Amino acid sequence: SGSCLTNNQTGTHDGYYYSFWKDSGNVTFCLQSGGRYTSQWSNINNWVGGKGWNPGGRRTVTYSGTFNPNGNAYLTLYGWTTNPLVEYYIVDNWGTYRPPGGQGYMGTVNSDGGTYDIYRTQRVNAPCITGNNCTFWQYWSVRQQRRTGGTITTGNHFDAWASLGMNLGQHNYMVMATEGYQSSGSSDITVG
Repeated sequence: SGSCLTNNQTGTHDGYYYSFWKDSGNVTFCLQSGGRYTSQWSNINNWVGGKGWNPGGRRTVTYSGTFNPNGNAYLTLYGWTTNPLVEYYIVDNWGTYRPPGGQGYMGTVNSDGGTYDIYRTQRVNAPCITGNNCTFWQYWSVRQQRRTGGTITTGNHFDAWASLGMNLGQHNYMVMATEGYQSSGSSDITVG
């Protein structure tokens, strides 16, 4: 049994941690069975959410499902660390915009049968886990080719990032998320 959420919320469902956040707009985030969740969004500015773990860390994440963006949206492992404060992404799929627009390219890393471009970008006046209006660095791993489903060996990415001076702090949550920006669409993802 699961409920569909329309307001920001975090918790645990069917053994999996989940985080659902948006600054404004309409998103229906449904807690399906096990590690599954579905989402449908529209009339939004920004939103991100999914099922996963808290805390995150080195892990072989397995996920599957569908991703149907109508504009700008990402299908990505998403998490945070503190001290330092970092927002990280391991993007497997995207819509009309491939993040982060090539900004802050650092190199590449091979993992789970694919090659990912690595980027590091800074954010300002942005919401973060420790409050609102924060500034912090974002670490990115973006697949060179779109994919919807497979394994994501987080350690492979964390290590490449570290080698490039992109160090992580104490792990907070880590989920297989769907993110949207001024767009609409849907997703159906099961994590393990």
